[PDB]
Amino acid sequence: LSTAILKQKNRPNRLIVDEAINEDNSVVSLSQPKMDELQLFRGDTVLLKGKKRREAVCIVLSDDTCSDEKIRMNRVVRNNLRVRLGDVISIQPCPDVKYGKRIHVLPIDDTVEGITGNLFEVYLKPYFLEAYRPIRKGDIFLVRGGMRAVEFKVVETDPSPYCIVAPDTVIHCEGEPIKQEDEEESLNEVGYDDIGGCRKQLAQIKEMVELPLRHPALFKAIGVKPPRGILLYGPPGTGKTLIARAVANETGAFFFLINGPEIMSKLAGESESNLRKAFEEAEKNAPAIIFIDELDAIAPKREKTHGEVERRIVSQLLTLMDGLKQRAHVIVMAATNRPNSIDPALRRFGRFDREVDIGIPDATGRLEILQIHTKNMKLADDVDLEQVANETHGHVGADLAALCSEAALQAIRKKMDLIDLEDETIDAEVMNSLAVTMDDFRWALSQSNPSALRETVVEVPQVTWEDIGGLEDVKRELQELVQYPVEHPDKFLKFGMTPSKGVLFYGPPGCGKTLLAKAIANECQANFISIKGPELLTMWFGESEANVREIFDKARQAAPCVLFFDELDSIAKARGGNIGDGGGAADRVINQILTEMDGMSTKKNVFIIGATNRPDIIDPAILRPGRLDQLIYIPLPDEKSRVAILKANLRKSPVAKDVDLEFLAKMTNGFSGADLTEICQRACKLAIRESIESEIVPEIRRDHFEEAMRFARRSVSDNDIRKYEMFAQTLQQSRGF
Amino acid sequence: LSTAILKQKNRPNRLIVDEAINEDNSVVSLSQPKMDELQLFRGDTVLLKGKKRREAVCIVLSDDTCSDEKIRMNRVVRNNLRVRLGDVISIQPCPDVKYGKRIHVLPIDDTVEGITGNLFEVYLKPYFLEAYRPIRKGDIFLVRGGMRAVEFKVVETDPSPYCIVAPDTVIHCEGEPIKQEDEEESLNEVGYDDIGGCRKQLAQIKEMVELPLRHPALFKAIGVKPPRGILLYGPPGTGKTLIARAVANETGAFFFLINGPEIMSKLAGESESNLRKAFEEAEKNAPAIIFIDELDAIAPKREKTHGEVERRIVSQLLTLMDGLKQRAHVIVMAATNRPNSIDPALRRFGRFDREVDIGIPDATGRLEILQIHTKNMKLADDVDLEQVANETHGHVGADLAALCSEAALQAIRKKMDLIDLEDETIDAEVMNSLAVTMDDFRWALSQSNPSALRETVVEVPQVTWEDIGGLEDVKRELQELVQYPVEHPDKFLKFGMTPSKGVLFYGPPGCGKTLLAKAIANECQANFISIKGPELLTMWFGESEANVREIFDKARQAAPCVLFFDELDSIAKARGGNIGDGGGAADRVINQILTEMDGMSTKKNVFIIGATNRPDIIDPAILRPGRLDQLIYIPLPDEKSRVAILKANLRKSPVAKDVDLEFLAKMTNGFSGADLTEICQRACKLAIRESIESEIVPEIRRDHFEEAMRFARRSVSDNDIRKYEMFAQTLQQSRGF
Ligand SMILES: Nc1ncnc2c1ncn2[C@@H]1O[C@H](COP(=O)(O)OP(=O)(O)OP(O)(O)=S)[C@@H](O)[C@H]1O
Ligand SMILES: Nc1ncnc2c1ncn2[C@@H]1O[C@H](COP(=O)(O)OP(=O)(O)OP(O)(O)=S)[C@@H](O)[C@H]1O
Ligand SMILES: Nc1ncnc2c1ncn2[C@@H]1O[C@H](COP(=O)(O)OP(=O)(O)OP(O)(O)=S)[C@@H](O)[C@H]1O
Ligand SMILES: Nc1ncnc2c1ncn2[C@@H]1O[C@H](COP(=O)(O)OP(=O)(O)OP(O)(O)=S)[C@@H](O)[C@H]1O
Ligand SMILES: [Mg+2]
Ligand SMILES: [Mg+2]
Ligand SMILES: [Mg+2]
Ligand SMILES: [Mg+2]
Repeated sequence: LSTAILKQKNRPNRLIVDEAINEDNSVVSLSQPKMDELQLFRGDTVLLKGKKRREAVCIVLSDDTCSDEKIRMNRVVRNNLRVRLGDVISIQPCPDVKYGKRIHVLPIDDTVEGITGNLFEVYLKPYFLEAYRPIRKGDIFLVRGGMRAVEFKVVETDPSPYCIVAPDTVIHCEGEPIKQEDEEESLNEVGYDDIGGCRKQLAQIKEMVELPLRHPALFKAIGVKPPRGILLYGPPGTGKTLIARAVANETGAFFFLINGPEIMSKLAGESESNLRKAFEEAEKNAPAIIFIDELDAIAPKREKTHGEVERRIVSQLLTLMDGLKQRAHVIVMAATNRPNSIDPALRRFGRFDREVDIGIPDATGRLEILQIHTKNMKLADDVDLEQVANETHGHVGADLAALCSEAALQAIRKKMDLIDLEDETIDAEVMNSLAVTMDDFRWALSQSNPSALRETVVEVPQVTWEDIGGLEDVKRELQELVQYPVEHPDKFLKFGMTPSKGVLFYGPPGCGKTLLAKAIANECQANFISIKGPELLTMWFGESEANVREIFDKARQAAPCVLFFDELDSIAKARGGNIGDGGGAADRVINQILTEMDGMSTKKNVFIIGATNRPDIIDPAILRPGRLDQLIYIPLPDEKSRVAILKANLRKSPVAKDVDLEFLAKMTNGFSGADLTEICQRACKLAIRESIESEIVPEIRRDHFEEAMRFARRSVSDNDIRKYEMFAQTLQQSRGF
Repeated sequence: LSTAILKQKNRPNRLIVDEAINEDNSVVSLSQPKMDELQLFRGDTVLLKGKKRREAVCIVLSDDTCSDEKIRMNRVVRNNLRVRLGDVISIQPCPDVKYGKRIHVLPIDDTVEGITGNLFEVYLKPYFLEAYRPIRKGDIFLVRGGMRAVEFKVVETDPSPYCIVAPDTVIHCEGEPIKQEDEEESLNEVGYDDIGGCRKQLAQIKEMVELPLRHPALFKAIGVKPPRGILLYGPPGTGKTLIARAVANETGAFFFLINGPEIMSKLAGESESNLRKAFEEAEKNAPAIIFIDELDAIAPKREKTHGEVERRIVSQLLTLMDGLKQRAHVIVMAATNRPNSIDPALRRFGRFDREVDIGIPDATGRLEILQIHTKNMKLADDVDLEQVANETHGHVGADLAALCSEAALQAIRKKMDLIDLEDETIDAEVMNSLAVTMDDFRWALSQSNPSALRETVVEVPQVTWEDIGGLEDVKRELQELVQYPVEHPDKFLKFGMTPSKGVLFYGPPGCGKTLLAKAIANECQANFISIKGPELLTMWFGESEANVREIFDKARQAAPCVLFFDELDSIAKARGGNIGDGGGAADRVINQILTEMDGMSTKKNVFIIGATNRPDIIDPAILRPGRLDQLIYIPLPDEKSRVAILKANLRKSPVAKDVDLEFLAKMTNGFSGADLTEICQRACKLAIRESIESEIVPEIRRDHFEEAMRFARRSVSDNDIRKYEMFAQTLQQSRGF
């Protein structure tokens, strides 16, 4: 019901199509009930448009060539004047459009190449086929007694509609044959189909660019301020320039690209004139889009700058963006790879308030990027893209293109023994029959160094409740504090209470403190930001107080989301504990966390998990009624839950039938979950060794698990069990003394 | 099978050659089955090319001078128009090539030197020898009744093929005799044969430069993006300019060298025009290579710069490299000695993504450099290059050239008593009979200070399993966790488990904590990066947070590789231990190691070793299931393994026969391996003293070892043995409390 806007169905007119044996393109397909509900105006001419000012003409009411009471669609139209079946016809009445001076005809191929002679001897014959020299906007017919592979590039035209040319005007004939680069750089313009992964941000870009420009009166009638400043920020190489280039081609607005280094490459004084002219050009036409690439390169912070020209550039840009009123209809957007260096005077209201985060795509997101990038190459049958999307983790849009290039080149290397190095006249059986296989992708995958290993990884984790063995007590409670306030807000609002925002995890180490948070994030279909203990201590030492500011608000922007603080023990380990150095464990970072976690409003859905295994050195400041008041104890797995833990850990291994899990679960009493995983890893490693020994069968037998128990190592002592139990019954008493 | 691409064999046409007594060069060697499989076109002329536009002509079908049914090859062609036997003939059809204005003949030697007279009296006689003035592209015959040592330098020519000159054109005759420097600086151009050691990086350079330029259509057919930015980085003096100069001479592309300081030597404003002209010159010719030497000198970081001209230069360079599309076919490459000062805006995608590491060569690598450098000098019979390669450790390409220069000059000093200092007319018996001997090399080797002592040393270590005595338990296990996941990935992938990445070494000190890591690195044929304890503490104090970033990723780039953290005790010693100053031992560096070691993907083959001898002060954060979960105990050598330790330590000493190893191994119970090495060192030192005493025999006798036992010193106390045993049984319990 909520997602019933993208669908378009329940209309008994459209039907599925498949491959048929009807390839007769003599006449185009029409519809008899089409004009029956429309009131057209006839008598001189009709104004209509198709796609990219390109339309075809045919015969009208000259049927009776084949059998009626049927329909068909040829597959021939997938290479010109068409991108796919299911294109909506867009017609906008707009007379008096841009016009050139005059162009009649120009030659490209038949200019000087080969024999010329008188030139009216070779193409005059294959022309008289019932056509009185039809002149239109792309009416070209295919007639050839040979290969039927003739094509001439005629793209540039001054008119949108048809027109009648008039005599008594002189035309210059000083043209020149052009190369293929200018046409290829224009035909390969990207659009909304060439971008994948960032399916969410494109909705915002469309709703905030296309809507105000296409319907200016609709926004004025309801009285809404159109956003005129959009800043695109995120990791480098995610494709920030690609959306900017895509939104320009699909809109009828005048696009003006402004580069960052290009502006600074000019001399002193001359650079400001470029910005002034760029704004003036966009101002005199109402549909105009201004994109400033790499804003940080031209608009740095005024508190760190050294040159006086940069300050003048920033001041000029500030004045120019303030001079734009609502009658300009100019949407200024910019892209940068670090939002932190942008001058704060630009990111405030009226200049740049609307911000779009281009984050790192998921396995689903990068799968579509791979499918887009590999759409032009030739792959084999064993080519599995979602696998490669799975193993790739920190890969961004440009990383995938580099990986594809490396995989393609590795395929080139395998054929170097047959392809001559000096002879350039290679045979034609090597440009087509060779495709990229799995050895190529797997080889190139091992030595790929992505540029996106350092940011926060924003997912719904893949860890579900199946990976966690036992612990049925905590599964219900963790749901009761996370899912209820987000699924049924009315039930909470009726009682007039405040849901608790924050849960602390403590207990013996290696028992599921991280898997629980990942599982509770997976089921809620929300994001998951994990921050480790030493991860906070290294990200500070450069004396950077603003580093965590873009971390806390990131969770708020990606609502709903959960915040995880794993390995909290190491954070308190830097100063000790109850006495520590001389006082508590609340060092520089703990105070930061406490100060910022108080500013989160209750009406939000942001949620925080803290996980630690050192309750004796934690400070009372963390456990406040409103920060981490929920204290949940994870006990050691007992006889009943170890079977489930082992079943979860053995889901991917071909375990035998004669092995008894509950039998080997009965003297593994005083262990933890991490100990059981290590036991299983040793047991399966013994299987690998045995399997490879006999080669000079690959199943985990009973003896493989029997040998592991003798070498088993206990991770928690008897004193620690009692100590954990005695803290678990009584923790919050630590507050006060 | 994997390395079957470099070989070229199984063709019954080529055979080995040796020194023969046939030196008749009247006719060249041909092949009768050569045209039998080729369909040539005859009737006017044939187009063909040899090497460097130089070919020889001879008589055709004028045989019957000697016996047939045999073949021979003269040794005379090793000084001109030839570099060696086994050169492939390269022929590329390309008409209409670069042409000059006109040159007929120019005199060089017979211009004004000596007697001239009428000049048509001395060389007209020795010319009429059945030759109707043959004019070609290097058809010179040797005819002289004297020494047969006549040679004139004719190198510059406008045509590649033969041509017929035409009259009715005026030719200027205002030439001048040139010196020998311009010809020597061009004939000594380096190539792929003048560079040794970096055999791996040259493959990447070739595959990423020569392939896209020689076969532009092959890459377009498969749809692969050609790399247009290559950055060469590494230690200074490794030869970064040499590869740049070598790749230009062997390619037919237009090379444009851009120096770093040369650009900045210009005035304000005039420097940008040089870059603009350099790019414009390369753009109008499709085959073009642009090399920017010392990029850091012209493209520094914008956050540290002071002048405004440098920022404009960086912005201009950024704009220019962005303006290059695929139709330019221009590959821009650059070299720098510090990659860290390069502006981050240049090292990202689209400008400089493809990076080549020119590391320090090995003993094998530097051996080839020595062989290349000494190929022009005259050495004696006792000259052993691989020895000198062995003792040289931190020596780079320029260090070896300096060492050779010093060794040559030391040879000059030995003859100063006979060579006159003021008389310049020295006898000819001192420029040839004097060669460099071992006293020269050994003398110059002692006072050589290399410039490459400070980086990370990336090898496969020379320490093998033979150097480690006993410890048969750890040898199998260390293999079972390193070699199996890299040799049989399918066996691991079938069971669907995660191999453990990380092994911690603990135990009594001086027992083989470093030799084990070196041995496991040697057998895997992988790299080995060793980082010591205090080595991390000194590399920090300058408040440099980016220093270790280029350390961790270096191991990933050189896959497979192992990471070693030796002397971990000193790192934890700076803050104490369980209580320490006030808390744990996890100071600034430990948190860094933990944060970065979590980011390594499982699918990689990077592996980490930690070695320590202070398990009581280690913190629980290191021992996490996924960082260093593998805990291996190295016990003290018992009675059985001490014999092997002594045998390993005595492999290079001439040990006598009457000495009994197991007899002296029976009361050396409570020692360690380092104690046995020290015992053997004292025992052999006593032998040196005895050998030199009697001179005013050189074998280690029984009494030499008997005297060492009395002076033996124990390194581990009884309390320490029990304490180590009690921690070894129970370590991981330290996690939690
Ligand atoms: N979602 C995507 N789909 C397809 N190609 C993408 C995508 N994102 C990036 N790319 C490719 O990545 C390359 C570089 O794209 P850019 O837009 O230049 O990256 P960026 O995020 O703007 O950062 P920089 O500063 O420009 S490198 C191009 O070859 C794009 O085609
Ligand atoms: N309930 C469980 N069932 C199965 N495996 C578990 C369970 N709890 C933990 N593990 C395993 O234990 C290892 C680490 O799990 P974590 O949840 O990170 O442990 P932890 O409780 O957070 O304490 P540490 O200090 O991080 S080991 C992984 O290999 C998990 O698969
Ligand atoms: N692999 C090598 N083989 C032979 N000579 C080498 C090699 N590497 C360096 N050299 C010599 O080292 C000297 C300097 O070489 P360069 O290319 O200038 O060094 P570099 O690595 O470029 O660093 P700088 O900044 O130029 S000193 C020359 O005499 C080279 O012949
Ligand atoms: N198993 C062994 N066999 C022979 N020599 C050994 C053995 N173990 C150590 N040594 C010698 O001991 C010395 C130092 O070896 P290391 O492996 O570096 O000692 P360690 O265990 O790392 O502890 P320290 O603190 O570095 S001495 C060298 O001279 C080695 O040859
Ligand atoms: Mg960009
Ligand atoms: Mg955990
Ligand atoms: Mg240099
Ligand atoms: Mg050592």
